[PDB]
Amino acid sequence: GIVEQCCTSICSLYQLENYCNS
Amino acid sequence: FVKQHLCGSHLVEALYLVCGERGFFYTPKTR
Repeated sequence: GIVEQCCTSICSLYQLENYCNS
Repeated sequence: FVKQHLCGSHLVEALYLVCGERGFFYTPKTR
């Protein structure tokens, strides 16, 4: 899960735009 | 854009901006 990376470390569109379904 | 630590609702606060309310699945695991 991306949460395991974003909640412990640091995230931006470069990580989060992988969640989008649209 | 800011590189930041985010859990759940904060992580969706980036997700919702990154996906621009078009749509997403914030679920931590598929199954």
